[PDB]
Amino acid sequence: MEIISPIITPFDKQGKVNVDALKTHAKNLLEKGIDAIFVNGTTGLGPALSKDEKRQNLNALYDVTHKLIFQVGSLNLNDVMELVKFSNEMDILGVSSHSPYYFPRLPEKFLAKYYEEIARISSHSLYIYNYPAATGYDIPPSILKSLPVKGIKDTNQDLAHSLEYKLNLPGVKVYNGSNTLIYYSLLSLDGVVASFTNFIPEVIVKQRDLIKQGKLDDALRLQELINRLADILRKYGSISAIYVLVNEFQGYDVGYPRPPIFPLTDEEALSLKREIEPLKRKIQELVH
Amino acid sequence: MEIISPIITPFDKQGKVNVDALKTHAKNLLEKGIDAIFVNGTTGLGPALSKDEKRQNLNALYDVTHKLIFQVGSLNLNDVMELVKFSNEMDILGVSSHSPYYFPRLPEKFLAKYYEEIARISSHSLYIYNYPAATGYDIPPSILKSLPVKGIKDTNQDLAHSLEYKLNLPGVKVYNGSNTLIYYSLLSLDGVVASFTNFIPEVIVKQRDLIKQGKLDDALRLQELINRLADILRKYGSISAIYVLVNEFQGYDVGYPRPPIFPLTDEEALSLKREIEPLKRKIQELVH
Amino acid sequence: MEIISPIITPFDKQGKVNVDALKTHAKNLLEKGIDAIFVNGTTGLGPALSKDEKRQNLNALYDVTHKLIFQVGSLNLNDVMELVKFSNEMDILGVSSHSPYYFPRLPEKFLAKYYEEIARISSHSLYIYNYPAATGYDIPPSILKSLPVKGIKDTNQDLAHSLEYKLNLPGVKVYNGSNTLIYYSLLSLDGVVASFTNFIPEVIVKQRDLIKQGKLDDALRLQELINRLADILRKYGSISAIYVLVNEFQGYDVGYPRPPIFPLTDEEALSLKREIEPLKRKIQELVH
Amino acid sequence: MEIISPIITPFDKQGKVNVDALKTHAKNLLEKGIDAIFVNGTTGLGPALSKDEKRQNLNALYDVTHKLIFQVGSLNLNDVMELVKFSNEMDILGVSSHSPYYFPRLPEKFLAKYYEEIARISSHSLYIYNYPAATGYDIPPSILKSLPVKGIKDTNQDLAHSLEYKLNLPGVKVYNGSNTLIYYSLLSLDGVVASFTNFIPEVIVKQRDLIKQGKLDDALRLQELINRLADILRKYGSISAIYVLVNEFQGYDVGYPRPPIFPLTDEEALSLKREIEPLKRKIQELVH
Ligand SMILES: [Mg+2]
Ligand SMILES: [Mg+2]
Repeated sequence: MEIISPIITPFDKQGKVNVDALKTHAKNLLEKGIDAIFVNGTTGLGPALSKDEKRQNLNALYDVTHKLIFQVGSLNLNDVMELVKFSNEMDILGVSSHSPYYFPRLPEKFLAKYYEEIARISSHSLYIYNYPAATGYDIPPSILKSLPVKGIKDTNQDLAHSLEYKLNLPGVKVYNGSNTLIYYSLLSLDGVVASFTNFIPEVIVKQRDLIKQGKLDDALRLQELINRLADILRKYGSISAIYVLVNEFQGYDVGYPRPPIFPLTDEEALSLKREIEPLKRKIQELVH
Repeated sequence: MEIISPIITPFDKQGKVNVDALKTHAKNLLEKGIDAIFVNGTTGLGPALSKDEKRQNLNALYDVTHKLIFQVGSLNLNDVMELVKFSNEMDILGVSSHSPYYFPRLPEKFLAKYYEEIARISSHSLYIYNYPAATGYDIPPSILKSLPVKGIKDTNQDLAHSLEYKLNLPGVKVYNGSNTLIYYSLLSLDGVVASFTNFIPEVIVKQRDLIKQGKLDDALRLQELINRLADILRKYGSISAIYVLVNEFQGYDVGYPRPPIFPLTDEEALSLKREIEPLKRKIQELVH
Repeated sequence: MEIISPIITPFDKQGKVNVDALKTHAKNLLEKGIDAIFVNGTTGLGPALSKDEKRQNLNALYDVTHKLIFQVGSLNLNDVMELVKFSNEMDILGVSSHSPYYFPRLPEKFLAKYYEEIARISSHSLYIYNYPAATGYDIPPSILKSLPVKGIKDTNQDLAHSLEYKLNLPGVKVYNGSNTLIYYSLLSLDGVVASFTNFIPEVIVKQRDLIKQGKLDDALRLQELINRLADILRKYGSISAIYVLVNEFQGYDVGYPRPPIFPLTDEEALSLKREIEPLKRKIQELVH
Repeated sequence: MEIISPIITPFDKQGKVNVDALKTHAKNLLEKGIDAIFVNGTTGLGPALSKDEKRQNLNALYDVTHKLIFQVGSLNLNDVMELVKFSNEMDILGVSSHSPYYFPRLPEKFLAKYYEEIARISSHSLYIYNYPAATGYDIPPSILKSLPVKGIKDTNQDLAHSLEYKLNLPGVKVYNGSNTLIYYSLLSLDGVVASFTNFIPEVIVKQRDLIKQGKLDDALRLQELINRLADILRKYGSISAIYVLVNEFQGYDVGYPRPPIFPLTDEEALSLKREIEPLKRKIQELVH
């Protein structure tokens, strides 16, 4: 069971990426048991990052670790290919992309052709990122059987959906991307890519270790606390809340998200910290 | 009753915008009776265009006409503001943006703050572009009541939703963005922003003229044909099919869309042309 | 253009149908221009009515008028067939049914077989009632082309959907069932089946007469008022509000709906009447 | 961990319930390790059953066991209350209902008042049946906090939604109603109400026993097979297919479903049996 972190991209107040904070953050996550870093994913504001910002994120993280999966998706296949060619010359775990997005009603063959082009040029293992609620498309096994897929990150609240890949794609590693299903993924799939690893990494690593010891009740209790947090964060914007919580739980500044993913105001951040306080104590009591 | 065209962005085989073809195309549309041009819209591949590409489209079109609505949306508010400051220097119809997109579950206040920032800096009338099927969000009238909105392009199959803006926002011009509801829009709203104006402009202009003469049956008859076209185009990818039809119907080359919006292959194009031929005859018979 | 009323079913406080009020209500609607009555439809609580209640509704109304379309749907085809055989012996306009409901994931052939059985035994014209938001199924033309369909009531906010039937089913009468699209239906389809005819029949008949005279602006203004009413009624329960409004606008008691379609409390009914007052005056000013 | 069966209602060729087959079937299920029976559920054709039919199913089953959850829902609260008063006289596990259905856009208070009325008159523990895909409504925990709820059957593919009830309603027993999530439910909730218990009860009982022994891999392996079955059944109509499989797997005839839930033709049945045969072998090999 692997615990992969879709790392956040720290920005300063002017909306410029702070690579020092990114490296400090990554080192800490890795020291605490995180198995790999998914760069430029949804939590990392991937689609909001320019071609060069995606590249600079990889370069910065490449000075810290080799355990990197590079997400390269954009709405111009020329730019995507430029990022694949760039990453070919580096020693990373894999290259990834979510499907074409924004435009509705694109024929399925477009999705297929998109991935075939990435597969044709990449010299790295291919990780399909399936996120229907975000892109508007569900990549079906029909298209995946044709491609050299190594792993799939499936963001879907229906575990049966993630499990269907495991069955139809022999040998492919499947990871579910929801924080609210970690316990179930750790008992049925190859791991998880969970946004919450950004601020409670020790908690998620503890879940896997408890499950490895056969202590499921304990792992389920941690999951219940996680699901309560997730429920509180919705009203503030889950990604935006994460920045405040990393500082709260981990003790270092990771800056702010970049608008339209607006940062929490001072009041919102103070309000958030009050709501989560009881969950904090209870989590630190079970994980120390 | 205004007939607005979301003009396509001509690209060459390498994916570079061809601004000469953009000008030739826009000029023909105006001569055929199109009243204004929505620049960098969905049909124009807006979200897939870089900041610079969006700017050059506006510069190019400005030479042809000033009846331009400048769509500037992106997932980095700083780039949006940069385009707004740039357009403040020019004499145009207005500035527009669709809502933030991709990221699901963003709080409503985020959408409000995004539009507030455009308004704060813009010296042009604001045109709100609502396309829930694409962005994942519906901009309710409640958010628009505080902004200096002059126009709303509403791409929604429910005409009552478009009429709702009319009712709740006095003095605001509302245009529906669906090709399949043109007839109804010309009988209730302030106009239409229909992608089919790119290849059958004279048909849509003829519908308005027939309606103004009281010949609704004839206009409705033209709508039936338009809706049959829409069904055929879906299979090929509507935007991609438009590039092929512009050449067919108008006589000049507007190039290709840019992948992930894949161009039709020569086989596909020839297949499309045969399939729409009977409809093309019925069209060119009712619209001399 | 026909104006069909999906008549409400009056109940007393004990949940028993009051046929005298039903007849009084029907006479008034017919005197005011309503062209036909759709019995046991959604507004008439069809699926909540027992086999015998559906039969008694038809018998009672049959003492008032011959212009009746009899909706007979239930989750036991034996009961549906018993109602079709019963109605065969009476002189009415047609027999109707919405699709199988409740159970999700039923194969399309089930819908087909359901209607084929009704078509096999009925000696009356068949009216398909398509209401996807209620049944969970959209009956596609594929199945309708095989059946002897005379008319279709399409409840869908997408007029292009209702218009698609007109085009694919030559000779079939198509009526849209939304109060918020009446104006558009009266300008493109064969009529409407609108719940609001229960309390503002003169208003809807006036819309058609105005459109018949070419006075579209006037007909659109009436539509704007209708859409404002619809928006106010949602919070109370549209069907439940109708009972109170029939009494308000028409001057006779039609009783109450039957739980789970709960009646408005005294306070709710008083609150409703206050909200609609301005719309009343403005409607009675334009229709007297 | 409770394994509950939503028992099918056996009908003869004419559509009359066969209570002898209902008893034979229930007895076999108990002997194979099923713990309780959910009577008149979706799989039991609840909504399609008349008030009297729902009552006779309970009377019949009562002779076999008292571990009965009596589903009483209908679109006439008076009939619901009549069934509740009747069941108050009997010694059963509890009384249940799914929410009001068909009618869309009912206010939330209507759903609350419906359940309040059942609670006011019932002398048995209340089991809330949540099936949004069928009824069109999701019963939130907020409505349940005031009622004396003892159990919740949640048919939802999102396990976090089922876990949410656990977290927000202390002391309430929660069971997930999906065949494709059985494994996960047996590792986190209080049990399952799975329709496949009708034909592969020993498989589901074996999953629980394997889990209790710590053999998760074996239980997960059985889930894969179950999920492959679910895919095959969809095409034929899941409920209808179950009647054919009960005879196949268990050796006695449980008749036919009742139209609109059409029985499989002899050709369809023979086609189903061939398609599931390979899976049946893998099943009967891991479950001696
Ligand atoms: Mg370096
Ligand atoms: Mg009589």
